[PDB]
Amino acid sequence: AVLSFHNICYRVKEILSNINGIMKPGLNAILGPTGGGKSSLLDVLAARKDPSGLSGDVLINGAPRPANFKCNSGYVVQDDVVMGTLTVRENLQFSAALRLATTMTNHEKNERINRVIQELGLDKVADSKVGTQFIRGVSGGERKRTSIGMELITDPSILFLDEPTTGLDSSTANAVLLLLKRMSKQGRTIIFSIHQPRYSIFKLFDSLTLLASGRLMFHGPAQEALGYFESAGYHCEAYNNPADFFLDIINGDLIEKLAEIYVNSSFYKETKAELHQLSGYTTSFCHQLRWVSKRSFKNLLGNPQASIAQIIVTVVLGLVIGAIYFGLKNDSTGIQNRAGVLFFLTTNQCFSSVSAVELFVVEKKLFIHEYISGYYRVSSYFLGKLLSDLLPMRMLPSIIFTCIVYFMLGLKPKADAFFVMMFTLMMVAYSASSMALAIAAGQSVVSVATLLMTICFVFMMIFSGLLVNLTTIASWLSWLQYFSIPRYGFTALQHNEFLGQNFCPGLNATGNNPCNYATCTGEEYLVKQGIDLSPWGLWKNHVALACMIVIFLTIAYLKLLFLKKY
Amino acid sequence: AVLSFHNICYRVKEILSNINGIMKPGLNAILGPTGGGKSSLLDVLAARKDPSGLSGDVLINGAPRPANFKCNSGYVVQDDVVMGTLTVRENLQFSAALRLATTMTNHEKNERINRVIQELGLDKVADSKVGTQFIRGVSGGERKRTSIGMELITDPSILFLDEPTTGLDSSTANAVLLLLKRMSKQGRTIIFSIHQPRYSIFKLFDSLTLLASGRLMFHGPAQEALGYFESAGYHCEAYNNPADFFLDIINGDLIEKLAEIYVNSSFYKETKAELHQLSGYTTSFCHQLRWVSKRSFKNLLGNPQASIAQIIVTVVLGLVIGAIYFGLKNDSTGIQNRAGVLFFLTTNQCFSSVSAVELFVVEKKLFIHEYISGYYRVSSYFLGKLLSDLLPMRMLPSIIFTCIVYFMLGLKPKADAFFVMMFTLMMVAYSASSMALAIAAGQSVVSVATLLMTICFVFMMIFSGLLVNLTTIASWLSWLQYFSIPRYGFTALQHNEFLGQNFCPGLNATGNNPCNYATCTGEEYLVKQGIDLSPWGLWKNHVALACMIVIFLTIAYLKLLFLKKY
Ligand SMILES: CCc1c2c(nc3ccc(O)cc13)-c1cc3c(c(=O)n1C2)COC(=O)[C@]3(O)CC
Ligand SMILES: CC(C)CCC[C@@H](C)[C@H]1CC[C@H]2[C@@H]3CC=C4C[C@@H](O)CC[C@]4(C)[C@H]3CC[C@]12C
Ligand SMILES: CC(C)CCC[C@@H](C)[C@H]1CC[C@H]2[C@@H]3CC=C4C[C@@H](O)CC[C@]4(C)[C@H]3CC[C@]12C
Repeated sequence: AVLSFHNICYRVKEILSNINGIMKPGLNAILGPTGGGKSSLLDVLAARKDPSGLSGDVLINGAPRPANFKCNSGYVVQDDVVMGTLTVRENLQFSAALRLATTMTNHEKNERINRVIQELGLDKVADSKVGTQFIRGVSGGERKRTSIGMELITDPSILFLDEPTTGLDSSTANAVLLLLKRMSKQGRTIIFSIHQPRYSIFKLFDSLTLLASGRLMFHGPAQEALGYFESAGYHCEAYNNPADFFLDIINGDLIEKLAEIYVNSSFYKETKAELHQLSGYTTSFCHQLRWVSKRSFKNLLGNPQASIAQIIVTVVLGLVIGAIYFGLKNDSTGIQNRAGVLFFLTTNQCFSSVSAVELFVVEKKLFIHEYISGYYRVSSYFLGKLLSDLLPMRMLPSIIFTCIVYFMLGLKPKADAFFVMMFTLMMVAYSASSMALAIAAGQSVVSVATLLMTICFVFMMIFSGLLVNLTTIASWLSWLQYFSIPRYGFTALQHNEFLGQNFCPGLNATGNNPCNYATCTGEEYLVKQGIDLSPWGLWKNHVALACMIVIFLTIAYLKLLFLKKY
Repeated sequence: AVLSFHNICYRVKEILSNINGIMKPGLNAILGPTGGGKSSLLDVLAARKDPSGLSGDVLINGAPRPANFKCNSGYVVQDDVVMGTLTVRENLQFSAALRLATTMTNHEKNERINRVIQELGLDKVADSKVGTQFIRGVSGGERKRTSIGMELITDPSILFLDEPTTGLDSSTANAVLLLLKRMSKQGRTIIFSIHQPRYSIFKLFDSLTLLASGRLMFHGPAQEALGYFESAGYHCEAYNNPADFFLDIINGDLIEKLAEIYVNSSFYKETKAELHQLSGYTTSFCHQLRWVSKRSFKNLLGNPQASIAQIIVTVVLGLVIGAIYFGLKNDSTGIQNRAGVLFFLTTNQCFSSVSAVELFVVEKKLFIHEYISGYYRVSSYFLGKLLSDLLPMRMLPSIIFTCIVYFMLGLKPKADAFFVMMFTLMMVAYSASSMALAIAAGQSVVSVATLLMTICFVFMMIFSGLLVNLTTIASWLSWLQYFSIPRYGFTALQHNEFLGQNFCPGLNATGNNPCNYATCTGEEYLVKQGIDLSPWGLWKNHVALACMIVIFLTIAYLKLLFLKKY
């Protein structure tokens, strides 16, 4: 299975102008600087770029590239897109779990996992965690092998590598490059964009194609490259590295004048003659939903440095709130006291979900690469992570909260009120996380995602039934009370709270009482806040919060789905 | 003026083990990998490392290095430590302004600024801004020249360069390296740690010293380097770069076995013979305070992208608060309304000073390099930046705040109360910025500095006279009300606010009124909050905030002063 390409015109400014040539089923390479069209060529030959600006055709052994070309052809990304806090065994099981289980059994596909672990030579650390900047594990030289080995389980005919020696301890860099020479013995087409090979792997090159500023310099084998520029006009004598002299022509010891000599060279004309003669999902839904939810859950308690950080600051917050309000009295200092704390617990939960923005952006390149390679549909990924790293995570600043705070105060001595308060505190937390997830899903940096959300949770903090008394502002702006998350929190936390008790000792003020502006009963206080006293009015917020969840989640589901993934 | 060095033993593990050798008043170089003792040698030869682990001696032309060796010897740092948003002219004026004005006039030192701009060749873009990742300006090839030219105004005998070709568009890299060859024609000792020269500047090397894993490989001139390893055992034939073959011996095509041949080589023995024969502030305070305050002030409105961002979100916040509370009534819904907003304005100002942590950490390497080179004392830098980027910056979320909010509510229709509220809102803002400055000065990353401070401004948010009613909690924890910034805000903002008005229409409740729990008068409300009613009790917070400022600023002044600056 060979690749070939003819007259590629690519506009965003034409970035890939006049590229054409063939490959060989061996070890191909893309050379040149990073400023040129070197990296942009390999993306278009791997169908990574969009076909909008594409004009030329890529012919694999004469046939055009089919729709599932990206399903069968692995593309190793430049950075470590391996999961850092996972075992290398189950790291390799994951990519095997979504591309292959349509027909074959589990114990049928187990053998090719054990096959690719030995031809990679990765049985040595096969039961170790990979390692990241947070936690250690397997060394960085074998992190690239895990990226390469991950894309070998489904059967490849072409294999791509995006800059495979970017900072790989060059004494260790050669071993993986010999392995690709060892991988090409089966017939794997290895097209990579290598960044400055010195001389060692430069003699083990089967074919090469050097580019500069969007212009083809030269295509040909490495044994034919040394005799080229000596017959072109710039000499490369002794103590002059070949792969670094070939870029010295565009340093200027002009930009197109070197590229013309290749047209009337004895390399390009016979590639045109062979170009002219060749010119004339897969896995079930519930199988996908399990496995991606298995990964992030294992990723969560594989690195429990930021998960248990939220638990401890919650348990210490609840004890501190419990130590502050250790027994709340029904005196005149009750209303300022119990509406104060029940304000605080919602707007904590609305604000402590600032750290829900790091859910789709710390693994965005883990999402774009795994979606476009064909692992799963988007709604499988999105439903997978929510019930794995938003549902069990944001369910315990809530049920851990009430049990440590409601018994240290004695808010309302019941069990339904203990069970409705526990319900709504996890309901705000699911909302304002998703609100923070809505305006942060499908972005690259967390920077403007935190600044935009935090200034949005201030206007929600104002309209919350505490700092305003919403009934008193004018109706041309009091419509903004509905566009606020913790108001639905604070109302629901108050409606189950002011129902039977009297903040008026020594007197009773039900219907016959003089001397108003008293606010003795809480039901008198609630109409000062204008809260309706119906039992519908309690659950009116929860459906309003539940419909706040759905519109915020599907706009996040839209934003990942309509993401420019090329 | 030549440098020499003998038997350097350096422990943190011995990192610089057995280094010795001489220099030449020309162009010296330090070679090897980044993993070795290459970068750590140049720091010790520039007196950048601490002399704690140092054992050997560095002899400059036989004399030991004096105390003000660092005053006369420039050290160019690896990254661009030039000020990005400043003009190249005034960028070069700055370093001239602090090292030279002790005797000579301003118009005497102006000539050497015009002298070093032409021998650098930087008159072409001399009136342009430098440029950063935020705003453009002079291209990145001439950013390194501005770092080099900055350390030339005071007269150098030795000049250091920390890795001067780290990503400098290698076609442009040669021009600055020829300039150092052109600079060495005067007699400037140029010792740099160059990272992988290919061949071009490798022939323009006067002396070189290659190191590996803390072991000296070889010291000598570049013309004597090519004949070394051919007479040592590993051959470097044609199409083999010399500077990359010299590191290939430690790749292994062992770690000390190559380093032994240098001991019985004809290079080291005659350097020992010459080593054995050589073996036997400045500127006023107020002149320093002006110039550093001129720099950051010019840096502030040189990049007014984040300065005017805070102004607009302030003016839009004040209009929104003004639109919400457009006329606050003296009904029963006054106390919840006016204590609500006056809670919000303090805890905004306490929280909106989260962005004061980026004051000593976005330019920390701009501080360590400029302190140790001898530009100023620390208290000059610390008093310089506060009245330039904390005092005029955090004075206008306050006086811009009251004028847009006090007239849209009519809080207390006076002019003293307008002038005490404007005073205290800038007093909280100066406090909680410095509180955020205290636990962030002298750190490298803003990450744990934001997480620690924001969870600290929650416990200050609770004990604030709103969510607690501080008089009702037990005295074993109510001592924590004093360790909270905006309580002093909220009390002082309330004491000038509840003094003459009555939230009790149709009745008067001064001393003769039945039907308690009424809170008609505000002075009755203040003793429900337990605020003392003395006019001392108003200003009691401001001195408590002013003494909060001093202890937080001098712990920041201590933290910069006792910083490990080696
Ligand atoms: C409810 C406690 C609470 C708050 C904030 N953050 C938290 C974070 C974690 C946590 O557990 C509890 C938090 C926060 C932030 C800000 C303001 C504010 O009132 N609060 C309150 C005012 O407005 C601002 O600009 C902003 O600084 C936004 C950055
Ligand atoms: C795109 C973003 C802003 C959508 C915001 C969602 C909010 C504004 C929408 C979604 C669901 C809606 C709520 C669902 C139904 C009810 C119950 C009714 O008795 C009061 C209005 C109320 C509470 C609606 C108010 C507006 C609402 C809360
Ligand atoms: C190291 C950090 C925690 C220091 C914190 C500064 C605070 C806690 C210190 C510094 C200055 C001190 C205040 C200065 C004087 C007064 C006025 C007095 O009538 C009440 C106590 C009060 C208000 C002090 C309380 C404690 C205080 C506020």
